[PDB]
Amino acid sequence: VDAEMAAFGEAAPYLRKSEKERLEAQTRPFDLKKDVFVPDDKEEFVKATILSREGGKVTAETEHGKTVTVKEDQVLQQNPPKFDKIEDMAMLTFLHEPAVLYNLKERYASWMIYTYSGLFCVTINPYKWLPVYNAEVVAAYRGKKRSEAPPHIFSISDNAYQYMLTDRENQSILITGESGAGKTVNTKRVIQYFAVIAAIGDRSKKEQATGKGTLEDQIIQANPALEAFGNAKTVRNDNSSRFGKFIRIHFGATGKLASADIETYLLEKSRVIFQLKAERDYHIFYQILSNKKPELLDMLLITNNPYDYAFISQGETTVASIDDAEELMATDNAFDVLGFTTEEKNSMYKLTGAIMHFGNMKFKLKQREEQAEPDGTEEADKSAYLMGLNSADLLKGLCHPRVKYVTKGQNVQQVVYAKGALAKAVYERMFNWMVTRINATLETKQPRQYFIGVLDIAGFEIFDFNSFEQLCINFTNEKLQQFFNHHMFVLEQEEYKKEGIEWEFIDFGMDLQACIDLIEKPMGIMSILEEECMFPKATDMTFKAKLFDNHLGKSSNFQKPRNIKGKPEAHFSLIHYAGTVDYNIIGWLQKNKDPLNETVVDLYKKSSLKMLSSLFANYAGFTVSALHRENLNKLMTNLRSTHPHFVRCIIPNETKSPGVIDNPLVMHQLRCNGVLEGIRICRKGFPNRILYGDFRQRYRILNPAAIPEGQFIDSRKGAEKLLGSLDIDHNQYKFGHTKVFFKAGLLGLLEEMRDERLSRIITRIQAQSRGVLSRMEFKKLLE
Amino acid sequence: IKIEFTPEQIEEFKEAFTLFDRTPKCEMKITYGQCGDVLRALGQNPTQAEVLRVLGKPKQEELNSKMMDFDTFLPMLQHISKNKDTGTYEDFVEGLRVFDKEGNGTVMGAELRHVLATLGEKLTEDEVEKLMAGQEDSNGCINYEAFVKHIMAG
Ligand SMILES: Nc1ncnc2c1ncn2[C@@H]1O[C@H](COP(=O)(O)OP(=O)(O)O)[C@@H](O)[C@H]1O
Ligand SMILES: [Mg+2]
Repeated sequence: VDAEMAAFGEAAPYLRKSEKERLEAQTRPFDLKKDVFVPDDKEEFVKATILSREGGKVTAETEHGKTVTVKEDQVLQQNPPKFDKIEDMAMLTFLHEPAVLYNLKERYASWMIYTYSGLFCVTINPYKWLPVYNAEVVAAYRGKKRSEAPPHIFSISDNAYQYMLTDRENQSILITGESGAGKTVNTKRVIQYFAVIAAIGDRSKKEQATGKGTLEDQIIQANPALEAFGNAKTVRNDNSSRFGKFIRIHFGATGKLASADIETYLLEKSRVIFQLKAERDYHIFYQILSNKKPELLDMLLITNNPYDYAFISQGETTVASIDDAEELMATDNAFDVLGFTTEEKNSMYKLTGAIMHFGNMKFKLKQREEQAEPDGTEEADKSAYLMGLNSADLLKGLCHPRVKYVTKGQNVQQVVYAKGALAKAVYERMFNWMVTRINATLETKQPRQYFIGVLDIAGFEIFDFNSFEQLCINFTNEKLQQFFNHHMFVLEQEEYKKEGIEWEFIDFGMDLQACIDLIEKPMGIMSILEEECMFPKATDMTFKAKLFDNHLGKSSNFQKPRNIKGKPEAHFSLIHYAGTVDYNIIGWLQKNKDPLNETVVDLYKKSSLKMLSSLFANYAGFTVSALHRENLNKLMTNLRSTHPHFVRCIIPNETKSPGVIDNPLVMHQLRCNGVLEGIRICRKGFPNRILYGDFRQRYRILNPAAIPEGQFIDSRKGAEKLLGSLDIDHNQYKFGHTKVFFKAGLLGLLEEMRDERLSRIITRIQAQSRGVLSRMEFKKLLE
Repeated sequence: IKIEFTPEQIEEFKEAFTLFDRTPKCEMKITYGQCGDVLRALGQNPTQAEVLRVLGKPKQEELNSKMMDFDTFLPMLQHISKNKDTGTYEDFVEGLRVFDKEGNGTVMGAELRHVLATLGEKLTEDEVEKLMAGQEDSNGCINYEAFVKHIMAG
């Protein structure tokens, strides 16, 4: 451990390797013209050493000793060993797909999980707890700029906080990635960091002030509360967030923690009543059934068996990493810290128990009839009791709903669907209420001045089956990528203006506009879904037909579903920034409308349980896409008032294996998360830029005559002379006030020319050195 | 190839050629291997690649056994003399400057020993030791640019 790393303690090797360790790992033979990257069917890309280049095809020997033949265009250059495990990838000579993949996976192999890539903080999930989040590390990140310490999430947290105080403005930390990538882990670390370092504001107790301890305590206790009702075990993650969240942490004057507010998005309602074979329902159900608080089983009139409840036992019931008993303790504790009353807590538990009994109420067809009737009443009795309703009125309302004096008729499928739709609406309204309630407690007397918004939302991912839910999240990520692209565009435009470079290009955010316009603009995909929802005679085919007639010709980003044997049914395909997605339109009209049995809803409005009547008090019937559009506009307006910071979470493999990287999976994520996108948009400008002084010190060897040896000389003129003299493309560079601006690749050539020259000069030094040895064995022969 | 040396200079090359003739028979014939040492003594500085190029790419046994007369040596000396790209003083200093990590004006002893013996047309461990005759400083610490003056005047 070097002196620069002593402050980091136990964390030091997980953050930066020692100079000794670096030089020893970097000492390997390297030929800038033989050592390359070649494509691979299984590994995406492999390192290789060239042998022959006969007839437009290169023949090379890969790592793993295999001999291959590939097209000349398909070969990519390696970055020299000097560049191994680099901290900021924007500094690499070659910035292509395998250059990014290898730098990240080589750091990961060394248990260094954080890397920069321009503005992005890239993190790969270690599946092992590393000693990098302790108080000793917090202390070592305090007040340091990004370049003053190795990559870490604490650098993002500390700099956002410092920028807020220095630049007097709001900040945002945008954390995306797939399920199991690490968003929750990093969101928690960012929030704990702010609670540890924020100044203390006015702590004097307000009139309607609820909760235990400090605002620091309360902000942190919000996560176990939201996790019980919003988190679930999925194939990808044992503790998957099934909702998107934006937490704005408000700071008064001088970084004084003032208040906090949470906004939730696209909660997976379908999970309440349905589970895939290898998945569980929300944590809360198994937390209650643990029998850690036995008074709860007695209160919800439930057994201790998940298999007795049809809504929660369709897949899995137990999790390896989760102790549900300990988790119920933590959930109940969070509610008390957050100031929820005994009534509020018991009401949430009762409404959760009621949902369980709802899925157990059976229905049968009346003899010689297509009308349903109850097949038992015990489970409906238990439900109505908990929900503060009348058993018979509930069952009558479900079988015989009243519509626009006309009493409708329901079959067994229709009632089963309606009770499930009702169970999901209660659950969603209770979750939204809980977020509203938590927001009421996260308040102090300290006036609000600035905020740091932490956004934790699923990244852009292409699945086998992509429906409405996927279009909603993919649409969100399109807008978010455009926000990254516009930010980078402004930074670049500001740099070229300052250095006086006459570069002209359209905002990099405009590159995502056509897709956004296709989704959100009038007569677009959302506008058509909303329009088709207003007609009761409409079907999935009427909607599909509208999309095709309106966009299958004048909308490029719209196209026919590229259906293939393997992947399920698709109705159309969309051209997003991260690739092409195949959408299936079945049920979108019903999903968007969310129809509820309004005869049962009127019963909910008249309930003796205060919570139930409060949740449906403002219920209206006769959209999801309209609510999503509104919430996204509100988020974007908040983000556009901030200085943003971007965190990219990468899942290394599908087996929760520490230290293992699956190359195609990591590549798919790089193509979808903005990392490669940011390289693309920067490639349009001048990605490489060197100071005149530093260029003169490195590239004078190319033509020392152009920069004559002097005690005093103007470096801009000298660099201008040297580049102009070389057999190079003189349109591949521009002159700035303090720096030379280069197009991508130009520097890869200037270094190739440099090593070709240094090898030629050493050869001439050796040939001149041979001359003095020859003249010394001649001055001895003559004398 | 056209010969451009004066008749008085042809005899000056012929007199130097005789000094290299190790034969007791005095046939005035030198080996393809000692050929370079003649060109170096004649005030020229050719590379080992340029040496093997003019001889029409000789084998390892041809350099020790195969002999050569003065009438066949002269068109080859004409080819080496026409070469002007030997590298300027600035080019030589710039090459060693790359190995000056501190940016003071001095390269460490052991580094220069390794550079000249690994990079380019490698010098023998004895060729390296013989070159560093005038040695280095107390820490060593070899003043490049001053070393360029030493090897271009010797
Ligand atoms: N930085 C990390 N250090 C150690 N383990 C981690 C880290 N990030 C993630 N994990 C592990 O991976 C799991 C999944 O990460 P999580 O934050 O829940 O993912 P996401 O929210 O992206 O679905 C965590 O519960 C933990 O077991
Ligand atoms: Mg999660």
